[PDB]
Amino acid sequence: AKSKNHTTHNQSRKWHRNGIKKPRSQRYESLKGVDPKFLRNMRFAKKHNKKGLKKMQANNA
RNA sequence: CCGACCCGUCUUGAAACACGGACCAAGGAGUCUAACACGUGCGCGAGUCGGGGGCUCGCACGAAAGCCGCCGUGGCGCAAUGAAGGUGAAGGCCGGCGCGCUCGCCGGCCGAGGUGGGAUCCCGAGGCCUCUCCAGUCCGCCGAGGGCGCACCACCGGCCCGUCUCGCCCGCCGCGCCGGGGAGGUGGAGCACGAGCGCACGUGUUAGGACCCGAAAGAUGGUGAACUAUGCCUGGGCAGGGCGAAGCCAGAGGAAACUCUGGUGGAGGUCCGUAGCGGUCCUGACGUGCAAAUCGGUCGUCCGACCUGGGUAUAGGGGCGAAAGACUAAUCGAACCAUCUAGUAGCUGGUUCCCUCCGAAGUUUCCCUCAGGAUAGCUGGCGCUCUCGCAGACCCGAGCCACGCAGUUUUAUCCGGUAAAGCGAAUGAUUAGAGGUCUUGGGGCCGAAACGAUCUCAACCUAUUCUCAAACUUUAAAUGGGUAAGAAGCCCGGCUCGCUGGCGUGGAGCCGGGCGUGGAAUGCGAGUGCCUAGUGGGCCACUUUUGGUAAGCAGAACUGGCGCUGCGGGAUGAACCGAACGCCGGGUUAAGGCGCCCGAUGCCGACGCUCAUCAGACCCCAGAAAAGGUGUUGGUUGAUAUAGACAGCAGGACGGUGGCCAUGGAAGUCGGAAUCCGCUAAGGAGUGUGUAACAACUCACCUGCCGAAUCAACUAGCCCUGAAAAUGGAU
RNA sequence: CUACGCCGCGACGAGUAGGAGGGCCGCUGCGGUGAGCCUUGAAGCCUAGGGCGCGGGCCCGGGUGGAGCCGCCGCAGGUGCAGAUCUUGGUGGUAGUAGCAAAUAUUCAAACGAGAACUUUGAAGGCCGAAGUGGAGAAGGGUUCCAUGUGAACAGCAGUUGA
RNA sequence: CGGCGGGUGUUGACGCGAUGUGAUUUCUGCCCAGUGCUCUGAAUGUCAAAGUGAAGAAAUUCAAUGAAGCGCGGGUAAACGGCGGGAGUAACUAUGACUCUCUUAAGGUAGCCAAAUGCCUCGUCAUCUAAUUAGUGACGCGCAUGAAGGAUGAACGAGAUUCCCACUGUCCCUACCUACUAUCCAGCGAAACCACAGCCAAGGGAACGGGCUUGGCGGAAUCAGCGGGGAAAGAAGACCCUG
RNA sequence: CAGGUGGGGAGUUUGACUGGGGCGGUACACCUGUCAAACGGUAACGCAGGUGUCCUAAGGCGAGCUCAGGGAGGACAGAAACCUCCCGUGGAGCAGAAGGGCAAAAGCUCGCUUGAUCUUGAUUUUCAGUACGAAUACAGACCGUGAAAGCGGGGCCUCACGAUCCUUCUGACCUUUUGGGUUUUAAGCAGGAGGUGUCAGAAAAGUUACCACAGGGAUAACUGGCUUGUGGCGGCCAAGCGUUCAUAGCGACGUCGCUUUUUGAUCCUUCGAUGUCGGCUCUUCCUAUCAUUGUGAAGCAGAAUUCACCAAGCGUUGGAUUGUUCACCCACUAAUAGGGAACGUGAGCUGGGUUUAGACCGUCGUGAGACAGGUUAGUUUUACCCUACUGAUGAUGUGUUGUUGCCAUGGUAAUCCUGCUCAGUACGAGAGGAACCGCAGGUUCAGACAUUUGGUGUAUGUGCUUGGCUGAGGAGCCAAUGGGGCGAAGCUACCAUCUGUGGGAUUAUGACUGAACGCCUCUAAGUCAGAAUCCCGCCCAGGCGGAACGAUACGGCAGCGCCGCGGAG
RNA sequence: GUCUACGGCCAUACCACCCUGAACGCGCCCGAUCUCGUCUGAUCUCGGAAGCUAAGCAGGGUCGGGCCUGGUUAGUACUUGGAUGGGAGACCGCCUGGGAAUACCGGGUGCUGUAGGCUU
Ligand SMILES: [Mg+2]
Ligand SMILES: [Mg+2]
Ligand SMILES: [Mg+2]
Ligand SMILES: [Mg+2]
Ligand SMILES: [Mg+2]
Ligand SMILES: [Mg+2]
Ligand SMILES: [Mg+2]
Ligand SMILES: [Mg+2]
Ligand SMILES: [Mg+2]
Ligand SMILES: [Mg+2]
Ligand SMILES: [Mg+2]
Ligand SMILES: [Mg+2]
Ligand SMILES: [Mg+2]
Ligand SMILES: [Mg+2]
Ligand SMILES: [Mg+2]
Ligand SMILES: [Mg+2]
Ligand SMILES: [Mg+2]
Ligand SMILES: [Mg+2]
Ligand SMILES: [Mg+2]
Ligand SMILES: [Mg+2]
Ligand SMILES: [Mg+2]
Ligand SMILES: [Mg+2]
Ligand SMILES: [Mg+2]
Ligand SMILES: [Mg+2]
Ligand SMILES: [Mg+2]
Ligand SMILES: [Mg+2]
Ligand SMILES: [Mg+2]
Ligand SMILES: [Mg+2]
Ligand SMILES: [Mg+2]
Ligand SMILES: [Mg+2]
Ligand SMILES: [Mg+2]
Ligand SMILES: [Mg+2]
Ligand SMILES: [Mg+2]
Ligand SMILES: [Mg+2]
Ligand SMILES: [Mg+2]
Ligand SMILES: [Mg+2]
Ligand SMILES: [Mg+2]
Ligand SMILES: [Mg+2]
Ligand SMILES: [Mg+2]
Ligand SMILES: [Mg+2]
Ligand SMILES: [Mg+2]
Ligand SMILES: [Mg+2]
Ligand SMILES: [Mg+2]
Ligand SMILES: [Mg+2]
Ligand SMILES: [Mg+2]
Ligand SMILES: [Mg+2]
Ligand SMILES: [Mg+2]
Ligand SMILES: [Mg+2]
Ligand SMILES: [Mg+2]
Ligand SMILES: [Mg+2]
Ligand SMILES: [Mg+2]
Ligand SMILES: [Mg+2]
Ligand SMILES: [Mg+2]
Ligand SMILES: [Mg+2]
Ligand SMILES: [Mg+2]
Ligand SMILES: [Mg+2]
Ligand SMILES: [Mg+2]
Ligand SMILES: [Mg+2]
Ligand SMILES: [Mg+2]
Ligand SMILES: [Mg+2]
Ligand SMILES: [Mg+2]
Ligand SMILES: [Mg+2]
Ligand SMILES: [Mg+2]
Ligand SMILES: [Mg+2]
Ligand SMILES: [Mg+2]
Ligand SMILES: [Mg+2]
Ligand SMILES: [Mg+2]
Ligand SMILES: [Mg+2]
Ligand SMILES: [Mg+2]
Ligand SMILES: [Mg+2]
Ligand SMILES: [Mg+2]
Ligand SMILES: [Mg+2]
Ligand SMILES: [Mg+2]
Ligand SMILES: [Mg+2]
Ligand SMILES: [Mg+2]
Ligand SMILES: [Mg+2]
Ligand SMILES: [Mg+2]
Ligand SMILES: [Mg+2]
Ligand SMILES: [Mg+2]
Ligand SMILES: [Mg+2]
Ligand SMILES: [Mg+2]
Ligand SMILES: [Mg+2]
Ligand SMILES: [Mg+2]
Ligand SMILES: [Mg+2]
Ligand SMILES: [Mg+2]
Ligand SMILES: [Mg+2]
Ligand SMILES: [Mg+2]
Ligand SMILES: [Mg+2]
Ligand SMILES: [Mg+2]
Ligand SMILES: [Mg+2]
Ligand SMILES: [Mg+2]
Repeated sequence: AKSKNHTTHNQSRKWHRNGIKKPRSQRYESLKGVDPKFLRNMRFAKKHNKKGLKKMQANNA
């Protein structure tokens, strides 16, 4: 009739059998969720980043 | 000799007083079809596939195999997106004019962009050679650095379809409520130089009998009234007695009315009681029977609603019922037969060869969910992407030493409100005095009179005081949780922006360049994908912990274990202690032991404690408390004593005063208070016994004998009392 | 050096539910193959016989048997049993046991016969006691009726008797 | 199922059909609010299809009209059923003849009772006995009696109960006898049941062992009994829960 | 065809959790504090509570103020009316439960308003990292307020809520409406609403004792096990009672235990079944002893009684009522003690009760039906197996066989009362009133026995007798023992009769001597007495235990014993 | 050495009382025509400059309260890990590491940024 209601016994062992892996950190974290206004200006900056290539190459030279 | 409980099964737990199993032989349970998904093998490959048809002596095989190609119709793939109308996946650079106006017409190129990683490949300064050198003949190896970068991953851009917001243009045989564009967000199972198709095999899920066996039921169509129930037809049957209804006859008594008496008669759902029919009690017999309802005795009725044969009628959700849900062929709260039907089952039982490797869960969320599923977790299988190097034919390295990871520490840096602590800190609770001056405190001895007064109790205030808190708190641990400890870092410049803006401002992005002592310890090779079974009843122990008197109770946290696990020890034992396991030999241990059972103390083991007429004897653990002991052993504190202890024996133990008041006597001793002095060595105006009260004993106080240590109160070891249960018995 | 082979070094080995691999483990049938085996003896069965393998299992000897069978490479299954109050068949212990006890009752002699408690005849003693244990029918049975013969089985002992 | 089909019905209210109660005797009280049943529509509320009218191009929409039924209103309790409270009130208290009220409608009349109906209860009182949770009689604010069923009343009953006489082996308290068994023999010859089996104490253990541990111990093969055990057999518990 | 009626009939349903289920409750969807063990998470029908709403302002801005309370003043005015000053860290208020938060605030009073509006995404919370709900940060419009910075897309924060399908409304000069076109209609796209509270969301009343099936010891009713609140029985302290005096006998306030003979709590075993109350019968065990034996104490003069010790050997009864266990009464008694053994005991019985099916009453229910309410009637099966036990043969071994024996071991048995005498004695003022020895008998029990008395009697012994039968007499028989009187033997009855037993060590206890502790002391060493107990005797059986003794195989080849170390094996 | 305006940290800064304040400043102060608000020019707003440090403010003082920081409390309480340690239990001791809080007793009583003044 009545049964055990809840337990976390053995759960920690189950969690550590395959290890509790941290999230896979890597370069270039995603841009989703960032402020839309700042994001659209960043897109504009990237689009127009091509112009001034001659100036950048002359300065580098 | 040692070890050894009976297997299977469900179960937290089986040798179980849990179920199945007397024995043996043969049979006996995950199959086939279809549809999916993924993996693997094969062929072809932007294709692929003839499976349906046809052609080929119509045929032993051959119902096969071979071929078709204007039989590829068609299926699947090659294009997506939208409800739909419909629409429908190529960018980059280099130039001139419009204003190179976030840009329109073209040119000329290349043909899916870029960043960071990236196996492999390429170049490579410099090194390696011999009998030797100044000077080159040719190829092999190592090699710092640099380059092109597969697949794949992360990110940023771009393209297609839907849908919003904004805004300016363009096109025309239809100038329109027409058509087409652009920018910025956002929705898509998309594009971004295809990977599919067919066949085979495996695994998983599913629909089908669906691993095998199993309901109570439901439906369709039939067979039964030979038993019984009831109606009808036509037959048969029921000793002997008792009571004595109406009708009738006679006699008697009566003034009459009429009454009485004796016969006769033979009624009755009448009585006793055969046969018949039934079936009360013995709760008799029997109870694997004579019998799937019988037998013995005892019983009910026995002229009637009586018993009975045969013939008939009523048939299943129907009949029939003097009614019990009774009876309807040993079947009735819905007969029997066949079929649908191998009905369904979240439930029970079973489920067939060996070895090897890996190896669980009883938890999360949802469910008319609680004996079940889905889901995540735990498992297995298949891989794939990388890292370290592999070394020298034998021999022989010639600061600096892998991508990365972690149930760990260290170094910094945060987080917390438990334990503890606190209440002369807040909020609640709570004890006691003290000191104060006001009051709707009671009031308060003589004060109405100005309580002339000021004594007391309250409340209040002040400074203290005792005790507390899971749902209080100033303070505040231990254990714990997060982050960081570099090349994705640090530092220099430069470019872009429509965001931001006093500003060469801020911020973000991008492009070059330089920095390597690789910036704690320790250990370890990592990353990533697909498919996936079983499980989803748990239980136990230390510690924390809630409810409960408690529980071998119920409920949580942490870790470990049992389940799933054998072995050594605990005599015995799922969980305790040690330790985890291939088959063996030698050595040594753990926990635990070493009188004998029974391996080992058969040591000239050490020091003590302890006697029990219920001794004691080892984690869990299998039994005990308060309170006692002049049993004994230690210890603590105090006290006395050669100015003579303690104990024994022997002396004294006096006056006021028979002290005050209680009285009926209380003289030291029933009592209420007081609590002295003189003689002293000592004497209490009294320790108890005692008396009516006295008296008499005796103490507390001194003295004599005795000559050396003694007394008291505690304390904690072992032992004893406390300590009573049922078959005879358990270190 | 059967490269699906051979060799070397190091570490490791518990296991239910469950997953996977290997099987020169086993059964049946099909395509190949063994110039396979076999009446000078196949399958099957039995065996204090000899062995191999961790094991599933297998080979060989002896006996019996009397006509078919197996190895290897592939293929395909109605392919492996201790259980299911399993299905069918057979067999034990129980066990020479329970039992052959309702309705009073048999005895003597003889015959037949291998054989007599049970048959038949005779003599006794009893019972049913006319609402019968008597004599005849209906339903139902279907040859049980009646003679002769047999002594297998049946008549829960026997039988010379019998439905 | 169906036919103007069929049963009652070869019938006709002294008859068929449907109910309740249950001979005789004696009574059968109050309640029509509820639920039923039934009766008249009295304007009258609601109320389908069809039909009618309007709008519309039509589909369609709207409106009017209003069958039965329900609703409204009467009757009905030998229809189902129900028959409680509260306030005041008599010259001892106490009760309430009397007067009012509330829920609905009426408040349990006549009778009967610790009854086969009463919990408390083994009620209280009388009787019966030495002793009575029994019996009878009586009382009655009766948990929760009661009138087509109440209260009686002869006869009857394989109905339930109590007492008395007689009678007895029911008992004190058992014994003996008979028949058939059982028993033994000749013949014949099953079945149930069966993991293996079968001596105990304690321990631990699924918390009551035949097996295990520690002890006690253990001597072929059997016969007649016996009913302590085998948590004996018989049946997949019928109680309880779940599905 | 339409409407009404329609359990006459059909089909179906009649939640879940749950210290069994039902009744109760909601721990079923949520929120606060605690539990919770200082990150987060964490359970029980854990604790204290709350929720299914309310608000055009209680939403949004801005401005200005300060709240609760207290002190001191002021006509009525007082503890509370209003006015003024001062103190006032919030001790108030913020809609509600609680917690957090808040002072020129988030509170109060005003002014203006509608950001409680139109949109796309992201994120947090529960989480599977699904949804809903709620929430956070942005972005794009359109606004409100303020001088402005700013703030606002509901409420200071933590809760206040809801899928598919369907319906309804709103929006796009939107899409489709099937050969084309127009118009109604319908379908669609996007967003609100109508709701599932069992709150991830079926459309749902009972009863069954006439019942059924698949199961469950996952789960109750009876045993057992853990526990011991409750029940029962004890202990410690001693305020008091006891004329006096705590403790002869008691024991308040407290406090420590034991028992499993009560009742609970739990749910470990059993649901392919462990027969469930009581009585009857019978055995054994416990002691917490009612009586009896031996004792100690007293508020013990005697008698009677009370308390305690060793102690379970022995006994603990006959009846009325009731099914009863209990209970109560009558009567006897030495006493009429309490318990266990699967609440001992159903293949031992009985079946009164509970607890099937029939039936009546009362109450409940519309009804079927229900009722730890009453009443009545209601099938009690099997042993032949194994062991246990009771008896009965046997078996091992001594060469065979017999007689006579011993005793290991096991069992074990006696009990209680009355009368006389002691003795009208001790004691006592008196009334009353014992005991030891001895004697005579009983009760219960045991073991026998049959002379006597009684019972039986099928000696089928002998008379009598009924009905029938053999022709009658005589003699008999049949009637399941025809009936009846008397009856031998045998068996048998407290229904007759006989018999029933000694010692030892000791317990409790009282003592001796005697230290410890120059005293005392039953104790420490050493001694004594001492009992229904214990052991043995007497009595019953006689070991896989012995002893002594006897006889030990032919009238025929036939066996055996002793002697020999005699031999060969 | 100070002040003013705006501040940062937010008591070492707060609170109670007393003393001192030169120069600027900050204030008190005067008034209501305008701006603007009131029951009230008290507040708010505005226009001023006779007087004053009386107050605010600043500095100082108090065996001051508080606050801040040390000591003591105390290696105490508590606690990680361990034992076949003790005890009938309740609980306690030890090993291994960590380690508080009152009461009581000391010291301290704002630091500072920007901009602008005064102080011989
Ligand atoms: Mg569970
Ligand atoms: Mg099972
Ligand atoms: Mg279980
Ligand atoms: Mg088992
Ligand atoms: Mg058991
Ligand atoms: Mg079972
Ligand atoms: Mg069986
Ligand atoms: Mg079987
Ligand atoms: Mg072909
Ligand atoms: Mg085509
Ligand atoms: Mg790349
Ligand atoms: Mg992208
Ligand atoms: Mg799948
Ligand atoms: Mg099947
Ligand atoms: Mg159905
Ligand atoms: Mg018939
Ligand atoms: Mg008659
Ligand atoms: Mg009669
Ligand atoms: Mg019977
Ligand atoms: Mg019935
Ligand atoms: Mg079936
Ligand atoms: Mg649901
Ligand atoms: Mg199960
Ligand atoms: Mg907390
Ligand atoms: Mg605390
Ligand atoms: Mg406090
Ligand atoms: Mg638990
Ligand atoms: Mg398991
Ligand atoms: Mg494991
Ligand atoms: Mg193990
Ligand atoms: Mg062991
Ligand atoms: Mg042990
Ligand atoms: Mg070894
Ligand atoms: Mg040992
Ligand atoms: Mg040894
Ligand atoms: Mg003791
Ligand atoms: Mg293994
Ligand atoms: Mg098969
Ligand atoms: Mg087989
Ligand atoms: Mg078999
Ligand atoms: Mg026999
Ligand atoms: Mg017999
Ligand atoms: Mg006769
Ligand atoms: Mg005849
Ligand atoms: Mg014949
Ligand atoms: Mg025969
Ligand atoms: Mg009638
Ligand atoms: Mg009408
Ligand atoms: Mg009327
Ligand atoms: Mg009345
Ligand atoms: Mg009554
Ligand atoms: Mg009665
Ligand atoms: Mg009686
Ligand atoms: Mg009466
Ligand atoms: Mg009436
Ligand atoms: Mg035993
Ligand atoms: Mg079952
Ligand atoms: Mg069943
Ligand atoms: Mg129905
Ligand atoms: Mg924690
Ligand atoms: Mg926490
Ligand atoms: Mg404000
Ligand atoms: Mg906005
Ligand atoms: Mg739900
Ligand atoms: Mg259980
Ligand atoms: Mg108690
Ligand atoms: Mg007194
Ligand atoms: Mg449990
Ligand atoms: Mg049974
Ligand atoms: Mg069983
Ligand atoms: Mg039994
Ligand atoms: Mg005793
Ligand atoms: Mg019993
Ligand atoms: Mg029995
Ligand atoms: Mg029985
Ligand atoms: Mg009965
Ligand atoms: Mg009944
Ligand atoms: Mg009867
Ligand atoms: Mg026999
Ligand atoms: Mg003896
Ligand atoms: Mg005796
Ligand atoms: Mg005669
Ligand atoms: Mg004669
Ligand atoms: Mg005759
Ligand atoms: Mg006769
Ligand atoms: Mg006689
Ligand atoms: Mg006698
Ligand atoms: Mg003594
Ligand atoms: Mg002596
Ligand atoms: Mg100070
Ligand atoms: Mg420590």
